[PDB]
Order: sequence, then structure tokens, then C-alpha cells
Amino acid sequence: LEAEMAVERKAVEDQRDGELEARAQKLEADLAELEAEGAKADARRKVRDGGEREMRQIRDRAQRELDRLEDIWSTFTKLAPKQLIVDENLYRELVDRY
Repeated sequence: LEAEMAVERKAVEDQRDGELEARAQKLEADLAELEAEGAKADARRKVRDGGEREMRQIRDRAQRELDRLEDIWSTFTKLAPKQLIVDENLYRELVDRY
């Protein structure tokens, strides 16, 4: 069970890393295009702030997914009778997955 959950964690973290890499590559391409335009300093700062906020939001969503999976893992390992799951979404995830 530890081995199968470890490979599952590897797969989920690998798809998270792939999403991060793809988003970072797209953002870098957009930044390169903007730099090629050579816009004003104000425009450069505006677009840089927009891209940085987009990357922060992407990382926030990735961390949300990661901590959701970590909560799933902790609950599965720290599982015993008389345990309540208020959030039906978490219980649905557990039953659908394991």
C-alpha cells in the first residue's frame, strides 16, 4: 500500500510539475514577446506584475491540490473508526480513489 500510494503521489506530483512547467514556459514566452516589443518602463512593470500575479495564482492552485492530496494521505494513514468527515467532497474523493 505504501508503494502504490508512493507511485500515485509520484504521478500526481509529476502532473503538477508538468502543469507548472507548461505554465512557466507560456509565461516566459509572453514575457519574451513583450521584451521584444520593448515597451515603456510603465508598461513593462504592468505586464511583469500581471505575469507574476498569474504565476503566484498558479502556484497557489498547485499548492491547494498538493495539500488536498496530503490531507487525503493523512486521513487514509490516520484512519480509525469513529472519525467524522464534515466536507463531503473529501469523503467523495476518498471513496472514488480508495
